Amino acid sequence: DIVMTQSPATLSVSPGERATLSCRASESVSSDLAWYQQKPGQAPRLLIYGASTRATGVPARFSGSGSGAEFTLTISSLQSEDFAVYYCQQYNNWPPRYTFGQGTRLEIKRT
Amino acid sequence: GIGAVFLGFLGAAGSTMGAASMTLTVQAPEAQQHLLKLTVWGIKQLQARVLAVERYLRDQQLLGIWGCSGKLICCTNVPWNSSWSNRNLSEIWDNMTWLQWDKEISNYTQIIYGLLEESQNQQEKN
Amino acid sequence: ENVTEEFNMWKNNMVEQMHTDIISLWDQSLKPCVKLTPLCV
Amino acid sequence: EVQLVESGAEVKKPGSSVKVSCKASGDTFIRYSFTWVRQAPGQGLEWMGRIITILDVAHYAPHLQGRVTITADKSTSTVYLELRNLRSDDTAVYFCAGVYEGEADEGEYDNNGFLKHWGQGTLVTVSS
Ligand SMILES: *[C@@H]1O[C@H](CO)[C@@H](O)[C@H](O)[C@H]1NC(C)=O
Repeated sequence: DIVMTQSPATLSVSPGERATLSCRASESVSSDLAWYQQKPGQAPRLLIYGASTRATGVPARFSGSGSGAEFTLTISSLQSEDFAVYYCQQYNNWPPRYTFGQGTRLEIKRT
Repeated sequence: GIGAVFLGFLGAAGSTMGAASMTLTVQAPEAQQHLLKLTVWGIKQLQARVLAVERYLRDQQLLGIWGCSGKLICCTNVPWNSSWSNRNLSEIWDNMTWLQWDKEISNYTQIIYGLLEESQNQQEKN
Repeated sequence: ENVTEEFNMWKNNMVEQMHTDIISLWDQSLKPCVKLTPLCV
Repeated sequence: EVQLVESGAEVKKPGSSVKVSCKASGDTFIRYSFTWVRQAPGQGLEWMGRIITILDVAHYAPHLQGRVTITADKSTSTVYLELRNLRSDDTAVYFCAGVYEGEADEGEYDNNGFLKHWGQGTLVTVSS
């Protein structure tokens, strides 16, 4: 099958600054990017699917835009309890071969 | 040509079967794409004419099995047997026509051919 | 002219020929993602 | 939009087979598409199988094909799971997630590839 990767694996960015993460694949990613966030010990939650469509019951802070091989997410306010994993998904093949990313972990710079 | 004896005319027929035997004896730019598509349009006519002539030869082979060959009209020495759809000469003369004549002899055609073939093989040696 | 032919729109075999030809046309032209054929006994 | 009445864990000892139940009730069941996902401890998620509820078709990954089947029935309206030759590292938390895919009974469909609704999961306890 085909498998994509997310780089960097983790970002050591303190809260209060803009964060933009993109998962890049060898093939087209302009319209089949799925974004997930899973809290440790719970089932994952979709944030943005189709790279532009917003999952039902999710605060308007999250969003997904961009074009071609450059996709960005804009955050107006950051929430500490929102710190969790970030999963990328691409399902642009039939018969269906879905391969997840590996997840990116972000943590507040505790002293 | 000789294929016109099969089907190349607007022959109305319809007239009496008996009286129909009278008619029996009386019977560009050099474009590459256009050329390559006309090739099949022409082979589809060569097939027709060639099939006409081999079918003619097949009928003559069968007629040679039946004795008379090259003969438009034959008089074989087999009297008509009434066992196949007993009728009378008046009806056969009046109410019949060539296209309308096969509809009653369709079932007896094979046995008629069979007897006609078998009424000859004994003549060769005795 | 002066010819009468016993046509039959219902026992025509050209219809069956067309049906088989169109079946073979769609089987190649339209690709179904997930086909299902019973083929009972 | 969809409520789940899935069974418990009933995970047998290693070296046997497992029958993970996935049950949804309270509403329709046939409209949704179902995706099974594995999650090993500390690793990323891994898609494992998909079944189309109204077509009863299944699609597995190339390497686990011939090693797992996903069976379902509509009279009781549930989806099971079969694992053979179970191996210790295969111990992972499972999810039988579902997605609404339009009025399947009337024939309409969406066949979305995303996953929105997820099950409770599966609980494991490792000891000597
Ligand atoms: C057959 O019909 C044609 C016109 O349709 C007519 O000229 C001809 O005389 C008719 N022949 C017979 C035998 O009825």
